[PDB]
Parts: sequence; C-alpha cells; structure tokens
Amino acid sequence: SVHIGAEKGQIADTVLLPGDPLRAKFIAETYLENVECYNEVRGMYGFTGTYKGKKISVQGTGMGVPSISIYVNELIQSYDVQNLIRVGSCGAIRKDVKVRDVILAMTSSTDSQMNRVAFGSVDFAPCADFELLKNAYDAAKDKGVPVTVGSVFTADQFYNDDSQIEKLAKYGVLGVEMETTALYTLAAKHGRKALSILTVSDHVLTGEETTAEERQTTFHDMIDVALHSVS
Amino acid sequence: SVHIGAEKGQIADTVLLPGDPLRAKFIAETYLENVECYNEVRGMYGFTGTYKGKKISVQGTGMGVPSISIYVNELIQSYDVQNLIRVGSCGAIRKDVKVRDVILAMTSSTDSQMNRVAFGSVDFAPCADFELLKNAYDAAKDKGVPVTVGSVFTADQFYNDDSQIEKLAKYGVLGVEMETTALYTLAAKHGRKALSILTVSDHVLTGEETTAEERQTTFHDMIDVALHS
Amino acid sequence: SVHIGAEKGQIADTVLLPGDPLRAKFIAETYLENVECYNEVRGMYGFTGTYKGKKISVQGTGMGVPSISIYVNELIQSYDVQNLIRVGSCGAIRKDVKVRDVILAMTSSTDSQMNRVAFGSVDFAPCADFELLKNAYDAAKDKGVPVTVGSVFTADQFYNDDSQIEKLAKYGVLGVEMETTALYTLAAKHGRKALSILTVSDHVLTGEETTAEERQTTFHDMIDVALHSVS
Amino acid sequence: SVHIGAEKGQIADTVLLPGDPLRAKFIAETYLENVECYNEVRGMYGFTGTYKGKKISVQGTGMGVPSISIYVNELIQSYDVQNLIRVGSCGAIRKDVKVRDVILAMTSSTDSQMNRVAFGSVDFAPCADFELLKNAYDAAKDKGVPVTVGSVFTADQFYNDDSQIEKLAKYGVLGVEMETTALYTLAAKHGRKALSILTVSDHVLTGEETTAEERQTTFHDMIDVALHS
Amino acid sequence: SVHIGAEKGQIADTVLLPGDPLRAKFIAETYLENVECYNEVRGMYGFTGTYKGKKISVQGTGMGVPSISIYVNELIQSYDVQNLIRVGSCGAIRKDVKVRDVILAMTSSTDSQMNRVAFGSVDFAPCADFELLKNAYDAAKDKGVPVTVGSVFTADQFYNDDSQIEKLAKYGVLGVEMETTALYTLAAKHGRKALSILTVSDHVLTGEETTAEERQTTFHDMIDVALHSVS
Amino acid sequence: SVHIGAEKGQIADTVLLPGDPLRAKFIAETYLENVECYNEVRGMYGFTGTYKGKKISVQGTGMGVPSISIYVNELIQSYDVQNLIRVGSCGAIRKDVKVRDVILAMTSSTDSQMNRVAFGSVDFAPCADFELLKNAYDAAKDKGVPVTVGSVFTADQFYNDDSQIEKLAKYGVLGVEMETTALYTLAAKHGRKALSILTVSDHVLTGEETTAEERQTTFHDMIDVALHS
Ligand SMILES: Nc1nc(F)nc2c1ncn2[C@@H]1O[C@H](CO)[C@@H](O)[C@H]1O
Ligand SMILES: Nc1nc(F)nc2c1ncn2[C@@H]1O[C@H](CO)[C@@H](O)[C@H]1O
Ligand SMILES: Nc1nc(F)nc2c1ncn2[C@@H]1O[C@H](CO)[C@@H](O)[C@H]1O
Ligand SMILES: Nc1nc(F)nc2c1ncn2[C@@H]1O[C@H](CO)[C@@H](O)[C@H]1O
Ligand SMILES: Nc1nc(F)nc2c1ncn2[C@@H]1O[C@H](CO)[C@@H](O)[C@H]1O
Ligand SMILES: Nc1nc(F)nc2c1ncn2[C@@H]1O[C@H](CO)[C@@H](O)[C@H]1O
Repeated sequence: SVHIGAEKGQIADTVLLPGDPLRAKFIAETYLENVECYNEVRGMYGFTGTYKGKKISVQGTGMGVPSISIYVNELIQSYDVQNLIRVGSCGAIRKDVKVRDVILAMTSSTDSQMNRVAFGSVDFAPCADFELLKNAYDAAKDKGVPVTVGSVFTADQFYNDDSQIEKLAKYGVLGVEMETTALYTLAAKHGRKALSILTVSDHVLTGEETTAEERQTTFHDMIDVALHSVS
Repeated sequence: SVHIGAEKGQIADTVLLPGDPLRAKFIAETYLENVECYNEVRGMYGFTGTYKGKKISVQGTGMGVPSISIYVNELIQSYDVQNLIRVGSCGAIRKDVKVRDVILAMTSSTDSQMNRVAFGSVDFAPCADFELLKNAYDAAKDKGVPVTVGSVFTADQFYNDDSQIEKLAKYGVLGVEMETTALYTLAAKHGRKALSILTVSDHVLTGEETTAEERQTTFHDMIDVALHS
Repeated sequence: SVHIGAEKGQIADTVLLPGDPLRAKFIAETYLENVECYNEVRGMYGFTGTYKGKKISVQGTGMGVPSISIYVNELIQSYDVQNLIRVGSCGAIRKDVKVRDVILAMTSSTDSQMNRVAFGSVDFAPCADFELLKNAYDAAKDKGVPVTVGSVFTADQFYNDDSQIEKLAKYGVLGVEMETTALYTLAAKHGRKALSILTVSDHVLTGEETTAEERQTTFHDMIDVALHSVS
Repeated sequence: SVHIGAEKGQIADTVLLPGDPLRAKFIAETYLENVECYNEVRGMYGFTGTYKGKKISVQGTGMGVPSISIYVNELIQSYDVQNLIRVGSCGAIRKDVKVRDVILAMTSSTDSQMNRVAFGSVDFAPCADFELLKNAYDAAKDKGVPVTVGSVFTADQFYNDDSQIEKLAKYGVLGVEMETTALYTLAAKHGRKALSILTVSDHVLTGEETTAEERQTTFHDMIDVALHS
Repeated sequence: SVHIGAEKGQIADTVLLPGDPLRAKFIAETYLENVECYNEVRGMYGFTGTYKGKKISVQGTGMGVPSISIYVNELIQSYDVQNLIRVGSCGAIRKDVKVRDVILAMTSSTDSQMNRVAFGSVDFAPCADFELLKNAYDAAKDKGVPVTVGSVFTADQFYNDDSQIEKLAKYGVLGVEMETTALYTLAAKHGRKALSILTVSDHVLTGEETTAEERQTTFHDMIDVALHSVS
Repeated sequence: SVHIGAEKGQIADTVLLPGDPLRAKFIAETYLENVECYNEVRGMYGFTGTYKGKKISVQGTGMGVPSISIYVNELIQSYDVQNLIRVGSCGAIRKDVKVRDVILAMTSSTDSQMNRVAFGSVDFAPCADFELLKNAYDAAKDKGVPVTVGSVFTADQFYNDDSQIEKLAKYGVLGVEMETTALYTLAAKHGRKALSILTVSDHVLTGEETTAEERQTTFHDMIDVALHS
C-alpha cells in the first residue's frame, strides 16, 4: 500500500494501534518475541512479533482522525487485518474517572465531520465490536485490573477555543482523545473488529496531571489487557 | 407531573418502557404479581407490580423521540426513577440479524435533531449503561437466549422517502426503531441507567415478515431477560 | 395498514386528529351520531360517526412529529383521507394571544429535522390548505367565536434546555405544540388538505395557567369550528 | 437613511415593493395622482402619490434577499412604514398554477441562510400578515380576479445547478422568486404587516412562456388588488 | 439574455462590475471614449466604451450575492465575457486597513448559503484569478498607489443582528461587502477570470466615517488600477 | 510544550513544515548547515540549521488537520514562530495542473469541521500571507521554476467514499491535500504569516503517476523556492 511498507504476510490478523510510533517500537520490543520492523515509511513504525506464540503487529497511527483513517484503511484493504485494538491515552473530563482506570470505549462522540460528510442529516454513532470489548472486560476483571466502560469524545483540535467538553461531561462522556471515532467507523464499514483501550493522561477540567509512575503502571495494564482480548 | 397521574411512591425504581400501552398492560398482567394501574392519562398506561420480591413499573411511552422524551423526563425528574429499560421491537436492516436474535443497543445513530439542538457541531453518540447491559447479556447467556450486541438507528420518519438505512446497514447498524437515542441521552444527562432490549419485527430491506409465533417467542425472551437486568 | 385496524370504508374523507386518544373518544361520543370504534391498535383510538348527516372520523395521533407522521401517512396512503384537521392545544408564548382565542395555524416553524432530511439546504415552510383555513375562519366569525391566524412552532422536545421560543416570540410566532409541521408537510406531499386548530393550554413565558373551565369552553369552540370547515 | 434619500414625511404608511425600479415608476405614474419621486440613490426609485385619498409609496427593492432586506429595514426603521406589500412575479413550478392566477404567499421556503444565521437548528417559516392577506383575497374575489393562495420558494441563485424546485413542486410549492422570505421575516421581527402578491412570468419546469399580453393583464390585476389590501 | 438588453458584440471581453448602476454610468462617462448604453433593463445600466483604444464595458450589478450572480452568469453564458473586475467599496473592520488603501481581495468568506447548497459538507473558498490580481498589484505599486491584499467577507445582511465580524476581524479578514464570494465562485465555475478591487467606505467597528473627498480620491485610484489590470 | 521537546531559542523565526519527518531530516541535512535535531518526541523530528546566514527550522507535522494543528499551535504559542511555510505534495485534480508545476495556495476549501466549529453559519476562507506568497512567486520566476497559483482542497479522509473532488475540479480547485486550511487559519488567528508550497504526487482523476525522477526534481524546486520566501 501507499503509507505502509510491508510485504504480503508481514502483518498479523490482530494489530495494536498506539498513537505514537515510538510507543509502537517500545511495545514491540518489550512484550513481543521475534520482532521485525515491516514499515519505516514516514517514521510511522510497524512491528510484528509473537505473544505466547500468536502473531501480533503494532503500528503507530499518528494523531487525529485523518492519520488513523489512512492506516486503518490500508491495514484493512491491503493486508486483510481482522482485529484492530487501539491502545492510547485520553484526557479524563469527569471527577469519577480515576487515574489508574483502564477505559474501554463502547462508543465515541466527535466534532469531526468525517461522518456528517458520509451521512449528512444522520448522527452516526460508532460502535465497538462487543466480542473484543467483552474479552477485554473479562481479562481485566480476571486479574482484578480496575476498568471502566463507556463513551469517549474524538476531538479534531487539541487546543480548542470553542471546547464543549464541559457539556459532554454532563452527559456521562468519560474522556477526550482524537482517534476512536475514525477507528470504529472504518472497522465497522469493512466488516472488521475494533476496540479502544485508553489510559488517563490527565484530568482536563482541573489541570491536574498524572505522575510518570502512575502512567507507567496503567500503560502496562492496558497493553496486558489488550494482549488477552482476541478469541 | 403533566403526563403521568401517579402519586409519590407508586412508581418503581426500575421501569420497563414498551412503546405500546397495551403491551405494557400485557407485561404487567402476565409477569407481575400485585399490580396497580397508576396512570390512565392519555390512555398511556403505567402499572406497578412485583417480580421476585421487587417492585417493577411498566410504562407506555408512545412512538417517537418526542414522546418517549416526555415520559422519560417525568419518570426521572418527578419520580426519581433509577433504571429505565426499553423493551420493544425494531426492523432488522441486515441479513446476519436473524428473527430470533434479541438485540441489546450499545449505542444508537439518529436522524433526530434533538442532540444537534443541544451540541451544535458535535455528533453525540448516546451510550447504554454498561452494568445494565452486562447484566442483560449475562442473563441471556445464562438461559441460552440468542443475543446480539451492537447499534440501532433511531428514526423520526417511520416512512422515510430519503431513507439512509441502506448506508447504515453497511456500517454495521443492526436495526431501526424510534426511541433509543432519546432514552440513552436523557438517562445519562440525569445520571440514571438506561438500556434498550429489542426483538425483530421484520427484515426491512428484504421486506420479509416474522410469524406471530416467532414474535411471541422472542417477546417472551425479551421480557425474561429484562426482568434480570 | 400497520398502525390502524380499520377495514375498507370505516374511515371518512374528513378526519379530526387530536393528540390524545381519550379526547378522540370524548369527541366521538359527544358530537357524533352512530359511532363505531374502527381502531384500538396501541390504545390509539379511531372512531367514525356522522355530524349533521356527514361522515367524520376522529383518530388520536399521539405526541410528537413521528407519531402523527405515522397516522397521517397511513390515513392518506391506505384509507385515501382527503381532509385532515388537527384539533389540539398549544402553549401561548406572546402576551397578546389570549386564553379564549382559537388559533388557526397558517404555517409552522420547527426544530424537527424531518424536513432538513428531505431538503437539506432548504428551509421548508409547511403551509395550511387555505380552503380549509378560510372555512374555519368564516365559521368562527359567523358565530363571533374569537379567532387568531398566524404561525406556530412544532417542538421536538417538551422540556427543552436550549429553548429558543424567546426568539420565536419576537418574530410574531403564536405558540408551541408538537404536530403541525408534520401534518402540513405530509398532507401537502400527498395532495391532501390540512389545517390545525389550536386552543391555548397555558402561557409558557409567564408560567400562567388557564383554568379548567376556560379550557372546556374553548375546546367546545374549537371542535365546533372544525365541524363546519369542510366544503 | 443610507440607501433612501427621503426626508421625514415623504414616505407613506403603506409601501408597494416591486423588484424593478422602472416597474415602480410605472406603478406610480399610471395608478397614483400627485406623485413625487422621493429617492434616486442608486437609481432605485421610490415615489409617493395618492390613490383614493390615501398616500401610497412605491419603492424598488432590487433582486435578492440581501437587496430587499436593506430597503425593508430602512423603510421600517427610518420611516416607520407600517404596511409593506411586495408586488412582483415568480416562475410557476406547477401545472395547476395557471398563467393568469394571482398568487398570495401565506409563507415561503428558502435556500437563504438568513434565518439559520438567526436561529441555528430551527426552520423559521415566515408568515404573511393575515389581515392584509384576507383583504387582498377579498378584493380579488369582489372583482373576480383569479387568485391562488399557498407558498412560494425564495431562491438565492436564479441559475441553480443544484435546484430543488423539482422536489418543492411535489410538496405543494406554487412558484419561485427571490424576496418574499426576507420581507415576511423582517416585517414580523419589527411588528409590521407584510404580504406578497405575485403574477406568473413563466412555467419553469415546462420552460414555457407567458405572452406580453398575459403579463400586462395579470400585472394590472395584481396592482388593482394590492391597492385595496 | 433575460436581465441584459445588449445585442451580440455590445459587451467587451473585460467588464467592470460596480454595485451602483449610477456609478457605472459615472465611470463610463468619465474614463471611457465613444460610450454606448447597451442595457437599461431594470435601471441596471451597462455601458461600453474604449480606454486607450481597448474595449471595456461597465455593468451595474445591484447589491447582494443573488443580484451579482444573475449578471455575472448572464455576462458569461450569453456574452462570453472573459475578465470580470468588481470595483466597489467595503466596510473596514480592522484598525490597520486605512481609509486610502485600495484592497485587492484574494479570497472571501461568507454567510451566504450559495456554496453550502452546492457542496454541502465542504467549505468552498473562492479564489481570485492571480493573473488579474498580480497585474492589479503591479499597476498599483508602479504608480505608488497604496494597496493591501487579503481576504474579505461577503455578508448576506447589511443590518446583521447576529454579526460575527468581531470574530472575522481576529482572523485577519479585512472588510465586509456583499458580492465578492458570488463573483469568484461563478467566474471560477465557468473558467473565467475575476478580481475585486475595493475602497474603504467606513470603519464598521468604531462607527468612524470616511470623508467625501477621501472617498473621491480612492475611487479614482481604484478605477485607474482596474483599468491597467488586463494582460 | 507538550509535543515539541525544544528549549527556548532552539527554534527559528522561520519554520518549514513538511508532512513527513524523514523528509524534514532530508531537507535539514541536504540544504542546511550547522544542523541540530531539537525534537524526537513521537519521532516527529525537528531540525534547526542555517541557510545563507539565517536560521531555518524544519519540522514534521504528520498527516491531517488535527496533527498539523497541534504543531502549528505550539510553534506559534510556545516558540513565537513568525513564518510558517508548508512544503509538501498534493494530488492534482485537474488536467491543466501538470506534474512539474509548483503550486502556491492562495486559499483552501475543506471538508474539515474545524472552522464551522469556530464560526457556525460562516464559511471561513483561509488566506495565505500575501507577502510570503509574492516572495515565493518572485523567487520562482527569478529562477524560471514553473509555478501555478490558486486553491487547494484540504481533505480529512484520504480515502473518501463520498468524494467531492469531481465537483471541486469544476470550480478551479487545483489539488487535494490534508493540512493547508489548518495552517492558514491558525497562522492568521495569531497574527503570523503562513504559505503552502506544493508539488504534484499524482493525477487523482486519471489515477496516473508521476515518476520518482519527476518528484525529486519538483521537490528540489519547491525547497529552493521556499528558502527564498
Ligand atoms: N487531554 C487530551 N486531549 C486530547 F485531545 N488528546 C489527548 C489527551 N490526552 C491524551 N491524548 C491523546 O494524545 C495525543 C495528543 O497529544 C492524541 O493522539 C490523543 O489520542
Ligand atoms: N421496521 C421498523 N421500523 C421502524 F422505524 N420502527 C419499528 C420497526 N419495527 C418496529 N418498530 C418500533 O415499533 C414502533 C413502530 O410501529 C416504533 O416505536 C418502533 O420503535
Ligand atoms: N406548552 C406546550 N408545549 C408543547 F411543546 N406542547 C404543548 C404545550 N401545550 C400543549 N401542548 C400539546 O400537548 C401535548 C404535550 O403535552 C402535545 O401533543 C402538544 O401538541
Ligand atoms: N422564474 C423565476 N425564477 C426566479 F428565481 N425568480 C423569478 C422568476 N420569474 C420572476 N422572478 C422574479 O423576478 C426577478 C428575477 O428576474 C426576481 O426578483 C424574482 O423575484
Ligand atoms: N460597511 C459595509 N457593509 C456591507 F455589508 N456592505 C458595504 C459596506 N460598505 C460598503 N458596502 C457595499 O455597499 C453596498 C451596501 O450599501 C454593497 O453593494 C456593498 O458591496
Ligand atoms: N493524492 C493525494 N490526496 C491527498 F488527500 N493527499 C495527498 C495526496 N498526495 C499527497 N498528499 C499529501 O501527502 C499526505 C498523504 O500521504 C498528506 O499529508 C497530504 O498532504
């Protein structure tokens, strides 16, 4: 394909999709065996290894709906990827989402226009694949990793002047990131399975920041949950 | 309250919400013990009885977003209802939705302006309360009731000359009905729990019908699942 | 049809369309002779009688644009109904609309999306059928029943957080209910005649409520006017 | 005011509003006595004369919503005009609108953003002042001038590559022109009375023309009706 | 055509398009030789003369997007006009646009719906023809006529209640008039060349008015620049 | 700042903004002397060096409006960057855009909601800083680098099932890419100067490719022009 430099076969059925190519590299080297770099196009790294003798690829997506839209589409159409699990971070916008919680996005809201372009007068609500979602839930509970399930917001603009997250906070929406809507929409469009697992980077509404050691513990929890979600 | 004739204490914490008031009476009379009809205003009946020791209210909502919104707001605001579970039907829009599958809605797309009216340039995806959803999932699996989880479309025009269900089918959307988005949006706004459980009434894009026997079977399943959410 | 349980012929040319099925029953029993219930589907009652030896049906519509849209469509497509007269109540939003006035809606505004779904960049303005409107006007004046003619608003949400009725009040709009737009739009679409006759339930903008005896006198006036509108 | 060169008292309570300033002079000179041209700014002429004892002003508005809006705002705000009656033409979009029918607009649909700019997610249906409308109806019937009442479409692009008049015809809409929604929306905002009276210039969807004799006849009818509203 | 009363040939390749028909007449009589009126339809005058022995027409457009849209379309489709240069005035909305500056509109913003009707979910940005724009720039600098290049706003409503020019002022937008968007969009649509040259009528945001003698000097500068823009 | 690891003073007044960070390193290493990589956060590299006595920073932005917006906001807000010039490629959508033509964007249309989110019912046309544009034009003409000036389309879906480039081609639009509107809108908001210079990567509506030799040639041209804006 155009944005991915793999050959036939270099990419597994199941892909983790972190935002940051350097987290992709870090995840591949830390949790996966017999690792290969199959893509260095644009510095957006893709690696394939094995976890408990199952093939698993890890492809950085970049930030924003357009970036992930390109890689999801090309992972699906050109490499027949079946399961797409995003593993990133979001900004918590409610007091009750706690800094160690691992979030499983059931659906996403958005101020992207990608779906108004498609459906016009329809509000399209992207849906996670429940099968994936459920395995991710049970893998969390099993170990007793704390976990929260609900909706997120897919922002188009990180530094938003007209930010309505204060309203979305009052409808139960959990946090803001910039990718989920695009993942779920394209996955669904193509008959593939998708889920987003998010850790809390900060609390947006009180400025309050997570420490580097909490972030590091929840990240581990996230990747680990993810790794037992398929089947 | 303006559309519900009940006093304090007549309405349960937990309320089932069929569209049809005669299905509400049906549910109340068949499955609940010690039943009182608490509302006859507009012939939109509501009943309260008990099921395994626990008060369960059953309330007709009528058809469409505006209608269910009036009832859900009043149930929430005037009667401090905590759990709101819609039990109804929907037109299957995909072949892999089979006539017997009980659907649980994670979320719902809509052509309703209700949320654009609230949010401007945000698409608000309404969300089911996951605990209720999991409980309903668990209860279906525990009995072996066939169950599919995913999304519906909450339509405003049952008869839609510019229907976009042909495209919504291509994005995974399971079926079409007329209330869910209202219920899920208003429940969350007021910090209450909501879930929609739905049986198939027809296959819309093959026009094809489900028999009265299939519907009776699937409607029972749907009640028995609900009663354990 | 699907939502109406009549046979061929049980429904007249002319239908009154009140919101409340129990007002449908009350109207049928009070003003009409030789009454039959032809529909009990969903508790949404339809009756047919005769008034001064002319056939007239009365079908509850339910509340909101979707509910009425279903019954209007099925009254038109499956029973070839020619005249559709809605007879309900609205909330008065201007001081100069008085509690005894019977309102004849010439057009309606709306925050329903039913017409943006249809026309997109077009603002569609539903229009009453003037012939009906005029007969309704002359039947009012004739008796000296007080009557006001103008536009209404068809709300989607009864308990609206973002309510703009304060602005619509400054453009001359008379009151808010939840059905007119849908009636006029579908009627027009199918080449049928439509009109909405409304009584004032309350004044929305000062909380001020009508008494049960005023409501009862204007309701009579409304139905009576309606009953002499066709031809 | 910025676009009208008149002093206090030169402009009537009642003002006719043709699109074309040469039709304004035509109306003023043919039907009114004791006529003064009160405005020549931008060659958009306005005249005042008398008809049966009563001052009648006649003012060109130009073409389009933006144009008529400037004039109508200024007539209202600077000159306390009470009655504003547009007299013009429109393209018939339906077969049952005949070339001789004088149209009175109850309301108007539009592709103009003017009202969405004011109201967000509301469709504002502009409304005619019913008294003026009834008076014009009565005057047409009293003489036997053929008259049709219903809705028009106020377009922004006379030449519209994405024209939706084919669909608006299916919803009853009688004809297409370019001002009415502006007039009806601004009149009501400021608590004044407005009405549009319109003759047919062509049948747009059969392309077909009306003869110069038909138009002259229908234009006279239209004036004589107006002069009694 | 319908709104223009010329014959074959009466209109030149290049047209000046002022808002005011009486400015069209004034421009024709003051700067052009061997003048003919070729259109008096609607009092919207069109004249053709010669400037330094080149043919040039001057056609009043009227005010607002619809008015100019009609004449541009008919100048293009029925008279094969190649270059369309608008020569009007705008309201300056930033302090740094000065009362003698001649503005060359590179692009326009708008609250007209003409382009949302066409493209829907697309924001269409009309573009000036650079060739014209560049000649107009060089003709200004050459003489040392002071000149500013940027974007304008094409208002639909002169007396706007919900006016957002305070926001457009913060994005660098220079001034407001009511025609440019329509000109550039139709010109572009048909493969023709277009540019808008504007003088400052007032400063909108401080009420501050230009004097009748400044207006008269910049108007001269505008027409003169325009007259050396083609080729 | 959150996405750029630079200290005070490491970033130039003037910053080139290719989409691809490996093209950023390429630009920095080939054309600049005395080069330091000031950022490796997210592997979105930024370099600073000198070109004819003058600091020039080169910064990867990634793909899409959201991505370039983060970088441009931070470059502006945290590093007081004055000149922001995007150097990249775009799919030619018209036949009269030839493979060698260097495009300068006057403006950009978009399907991005970013500006509707800011402005409601206004279409905001983002504008290039004309001085930068003229300077780039002049530098292209001074060398005889083929140059076309006009508009692009800033897309959000590279793969767009409901693509409207077939219509945008008919209105003059030269090519399609994914950043420009963000850059031009954010630069102007904060009173800084911006310009987009773009080479052709393919002809989208004839599907047809440009050879690796053509792209290398046009990419060099594009850099050499930029370096004199
Ligand atoms: N508070 C936050 N707000 C937004 F809009 N995005 C956040 C936030 N925290 C983390 N992210 C994730 O990190 C990247 C942006 O830095 C994006 O890739 C995004 O997914
Ligand atoms: N095929 C169907 N399409 C739509 F739009 N709604 C359906 C369908 N089947 C059942 N329903 C549900 O029943 C009521 C409609 O009679 C509505 O309340 C709706 O919820
Ligand atoms: N103040 C009011 N506001 C709204 F939105 N609707 C009103 C009001 N008063 C009466 N109605 C009519 O009564 C029913 C809703 O109770 C609906 O059927 C509606 O037609
Ligand atoms: N067929 C027609 N279509 C449209 F859109 N407008 C029409 C038509 N006929 C007459 N008009 C009226 O006359 C002027 C247009 O020349 C406009 O002012 C308009 O009001
Ligand atoms: N301040 C201003 N605001 C707006 F909206 N338009 C202005 C302004 N100044 C001059 N114009 C130009 O003059 C005419 C309107 O009087 C229109 O033709 C328009 O082009
Ligand atoms: N044909 C093309 N279509 C679109 F939408 N974008 C294009 C194209 N060619 C190059 N680009 C630019 O390169 C990146 C996409 O790989 C994006 O950053 C984009 O700017």
